Amino acid sequence: ADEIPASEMFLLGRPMLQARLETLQTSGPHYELDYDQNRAMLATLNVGPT
Amino acid sequence: PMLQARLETLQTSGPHYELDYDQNRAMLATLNVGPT
Amino acid sequence: WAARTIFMKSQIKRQEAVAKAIYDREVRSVELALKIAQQQ
Repeated sequence: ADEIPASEMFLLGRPMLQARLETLQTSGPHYELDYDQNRAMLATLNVGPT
Repeated sequence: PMLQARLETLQTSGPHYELDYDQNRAMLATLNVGPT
Repeated sequence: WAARTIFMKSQIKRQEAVAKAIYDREVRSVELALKIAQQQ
């Protein structure tokens, strides 16, 4: 229904996995919230202290 | 066919690693770069 | 009080920046997926 491990990933279908490949290829690596918070923190540190 | 494709994908895909493995590999890389 | 309001202003600006980055990334991915799906 959602995910059966990499041991089984052919069960879904060929158009299925093909669109899967193209969306992974066209979408960047998945990042978490901590990455965005750290990026904002780096930005406000790079703005310099008044 | 189900279990046969299962066998072939296990054979052709390496052992499953967790996130800790990748973090440790990155840590080893930045330790191997040496201290400036 | 002045220090506190400055701190909250900075926090709010940071949150807007994070949300803008996420929204831009999502919209770029969505448009590019549209083009790809249109191709197939």
